[PDB]
Amino acid sequence: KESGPTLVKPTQTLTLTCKLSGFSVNTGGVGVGWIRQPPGKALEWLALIYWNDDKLYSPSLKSRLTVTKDTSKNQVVLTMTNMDPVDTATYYCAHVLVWFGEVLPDAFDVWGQGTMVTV
Amino acid sequence: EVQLVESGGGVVQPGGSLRLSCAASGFTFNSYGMHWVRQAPGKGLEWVAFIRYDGGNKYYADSVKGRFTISRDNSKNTLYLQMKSLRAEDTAVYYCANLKDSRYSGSYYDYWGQGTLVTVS
Amino acid sequence: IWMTQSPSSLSASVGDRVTITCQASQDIRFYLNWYQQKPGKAPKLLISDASNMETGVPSRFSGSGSGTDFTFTISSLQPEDIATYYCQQYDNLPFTFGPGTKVDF
Amino acid sequence: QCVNLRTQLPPAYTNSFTRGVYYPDKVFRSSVLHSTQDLFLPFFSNVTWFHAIHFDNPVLPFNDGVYFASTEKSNIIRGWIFGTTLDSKTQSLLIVNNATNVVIKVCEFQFCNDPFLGVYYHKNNKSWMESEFRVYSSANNCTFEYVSQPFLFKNLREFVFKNIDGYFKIYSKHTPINLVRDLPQGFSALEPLVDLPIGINITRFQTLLALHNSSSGWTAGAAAYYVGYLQPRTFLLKYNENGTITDAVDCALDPLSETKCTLKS
Amino acid sequence: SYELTQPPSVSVSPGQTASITCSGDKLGETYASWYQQKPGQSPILVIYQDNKRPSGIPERFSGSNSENTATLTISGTQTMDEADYYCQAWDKTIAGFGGGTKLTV
Ligand SMILES: *[C@@H]1O[C@H](CO)[C@@H](O[C@@H]2O[C@H](CO)[C@@H](O[C@@H]3O[C@H](CO)[C@@H](O)[C@H](O)[C@@H]3O)[C@H](O)[C@H]2NC(C)=O)[C@H](O)[C@H]1NC(C)=O
Ligand SMILES: *[C@@H]1O[C@H](CO)[C@@H](O[C@@H]2O[C@H](CO)[C@@H](O)[C@H](O)[C@H]2NC(C)=O)[C@H](O)[C@H]1NC(C)=O
Ligand SMILES: *[C@@H]1O[C@H](CO)[C@@H](O[C@@H]2O[C@H](CO)[C@@H](O)[C@H](O)[C@H]2NC(C)=O)[C@H](O)[C@H]1NC(C)=O
Ligand SMILES: *[C@@H]1O[C@H](CO)[C@@H](O)[C@H](O)[C@H]1NC(C)=O
Ligand SMILES: *[C@@H]1O[C@H](CO)[C@@H](O)[C@H](O)[C@H]1NC(C)=O
Ligand SMILES: *[C@@H]1O[C@H](CO)[C@@H](O)[C@H](O)[C@H]1NC(C)=O
Ligand SMILES: *[C@@H]1O[C@H](CO)[C@@H](O)[C@H](O)[C@H]1NC(C)=O
Ligand SMILES: *[C@@H]1O[C@H](CO)[C@@H](O)[C@H](O)[C@H]1NC(C)=O
Repeated sequence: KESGPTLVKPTQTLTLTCKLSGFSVNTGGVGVGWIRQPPGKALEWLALIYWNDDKLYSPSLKSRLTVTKDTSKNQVVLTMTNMDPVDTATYYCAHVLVWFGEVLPDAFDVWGQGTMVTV
Repeated sequence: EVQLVESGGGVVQPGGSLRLSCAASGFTFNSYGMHWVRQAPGKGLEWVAFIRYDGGNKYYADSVKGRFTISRDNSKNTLYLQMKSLRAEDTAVYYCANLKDSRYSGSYYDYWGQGTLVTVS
Repeated sequence: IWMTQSPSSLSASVGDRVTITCQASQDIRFYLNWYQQKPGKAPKLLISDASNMETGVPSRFSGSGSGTDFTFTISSLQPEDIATYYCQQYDNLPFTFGPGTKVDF
Repeated sequence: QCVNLRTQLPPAYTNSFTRGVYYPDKVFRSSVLHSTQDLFLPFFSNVTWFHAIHFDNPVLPFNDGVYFASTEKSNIIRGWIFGTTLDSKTQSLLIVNNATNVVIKVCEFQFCNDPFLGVYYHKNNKSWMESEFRVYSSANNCTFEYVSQPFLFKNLREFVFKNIDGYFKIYSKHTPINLVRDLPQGFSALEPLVDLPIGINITRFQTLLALHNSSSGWTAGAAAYYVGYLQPRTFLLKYNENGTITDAVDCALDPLSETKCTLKS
Repeated sequence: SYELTQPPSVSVSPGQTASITCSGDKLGETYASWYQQKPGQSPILVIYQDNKRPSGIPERFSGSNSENTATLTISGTQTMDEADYYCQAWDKTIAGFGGGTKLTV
């Protein structure tokens, strides 16, 4: 369940929080990813965080993205900096399935509801 | 593939002695304890002696205790039974065996030899 | 620990149900083996730990019991099942075998 | 849950050389020759060499303690089962590693005829994911539970399993090896890993592997392991300046070793 | 991101079989997945690892991945299935999504 600010100015930093349930964020095999979807557009991957604190980011946005997790509240926090008007989108969080041999990503199965962000 | 072969049988006189042996192959002999069991003609099975895998602790049946000695050599995979002061009552076919035993031996498999006849006359 | 079996002998035809009783003078929980011996051959193990069937043993064979009273059963006697059956305890050393029950045709 | 799955081959043997030595206690010592009597793997003993995949994984005796070693990089070996009748009649000890942790339980387990863990592989051969747990059909009457971090050139892993006065003690060491199919000739002592206050009898044990389902049936990579047994022997342990054991003498090996132990050389 | 190409739409009548495809350069070398999305709602995973359904997903869904083309199939397409379907795949841990196919029922 995504929550946070809905309206920000250009060149501002936005922080969004995903509240998870049914599992703990500290449980092995667990991961959480963030995806955005501009109005009328396809899904765009932002970043993901694994239970082992490892992280991956989309190269085109990595420089403006930070992902951390709260191990006490079972919450994941996404921060995006210097947002432009073109970054207006609905933000989603979802559970990330991961391979164990080599740490490769698989699929996003459990999704939130989506929070609309206007810059 | 698993074999146990007894030898050293024959005919002896009362008060005499006889050394029996059993050659083991096809399995990890030095990991298992071993038993001797005898069966007289027309009779049922009787347990004789048991030795642990390391050749340390030894156990005997009351009927042979003080007369028989059990031993083994793990470098040759050979089990031995040394019998002294043999009596007419000791006439029987002697088997070497690895009996299935979840308390003392820890054996999950049950193996038997062929049997060698010892006669006292 | 003294062992005994009953009956000392029995006879039955093919398809008959055969039961053999084994008793111990002491409580040996579930640490008893059942063996089948045919003339001229070494004994073969059929059942261990009172009721655990060995691999390769036909499903017609079964057994149960604990403490001082154990039972061995053949649900449908076959012509190849004519043998002497023994019970053996391995709860405490020295180990012993029972008298042996002879099953005829 | 359980799957019915076996050809047995005659055993192979290897030379243990001077391996299987471990720290007898937790007391720090340095620059000293210390004589101790404990259960150790006898020097130059014959160790049984098993090949899980030529397929069977036989139940072995525990005797008075077990030395276990393996050289595999595929993470096929996951754990061990220790107990007596290995069924619902008695309590059994189940030690199993998985993707992130190790779980140790003592329960009246009703184990499968040929227990294992199921996995499957990625499109490539460098990645895998868990499928199903197929070790036992049921478990009840649980008395002990413990959870911690995983226990598991080539990677050589060595373990020692002891059961004294109800305490199940595990020692371990992990080193690199540059041999194809043998044990290394050198010296390295094993360190304490975990001490479990369980209080049960162990007479037999079995190794648990992770198998995958192929078109030819359930199988695995070329997993293999070595099994030896401990004996009550006297060892002279050499502690260096930093308190690490760098050598040892088996006082029961021969007259020469007896002389060395007597003269503390 | 990883390149994924989809047709803009598929048009079927209710009760008919829908065929929604997605292509790429390395698609057949990896695992494909499919999502079902409606306006104002999050996407739902319907197929993962080429042909596996998540629990709760109707048996109407099936699929495959060959010749670098992934396909989602809906048997007996319902009006409730009128949604935009997306393909997803990874390339060396880099994500990517297709344009999205509008399914009209
Ligand atoms: C590898 O082994 C670990 C350790 O056993 C597994 O983690 C454990 O998973 C179980 C579920 O199968 C968790 O139990 C559940 O906990 C929740 C707490 O919210 C409770 O509500 C449920 O009713 C149930 O009791 C257990 O807590 C968890 N333990 C730890 C330390 O995380 C793990 O799933 C196994 N597999 C993998 C891939 O890691
Ligand atoms: C380990 O096993 C080997 C055999 O594979 C043993 O070597 C044999 O020992 C006997 C008895 O001394 C000799 O008669 C043979 O000639 C030896 N064979 C070979 C090839 O050397 C060895 O002694 C065993 N070691 C231990 C500790 O049991
Ligand atoms: C675990 O094994 C020990 C043997 O090492 C068992 O102790 C024996 O129990 C029997 C039955 O009460 C006694 O007659 C023996 O004298 C005991 N031997 C010793 C050395 O104490 C113990 O009972 C076993 N535990 C369980 C649960 O079976
Ligand atoms: C395995 O075969 C035995 C019969 O020998 C049967 O009783 C058992 O249920 C089977 N187990 C499985 C998992 O098929
Ligand atoms: C994986 O192994 C199979 C052989 O079983 C081989 O055909 C395939 O090309 C290998 N794939 C990779 C990425 O190594
Ligand atoms: C073990 O659990 C069973 C229930 O499955 C119960 O009937 C039995 O009494 C329990 N035994 C012990 C020693 O707890
Ligand atoms: C294993 O593979 C065989 C052959 O495809 C299949 O019949 C069997 O059901 C599979 N077993 C499992 C648990 O997937
Ligand atoms: C002890 O450790 C130091 C490093 O702190 C190392 O330089 C020295 O060689 C070590 N001594 C021995 C005997 O290993």
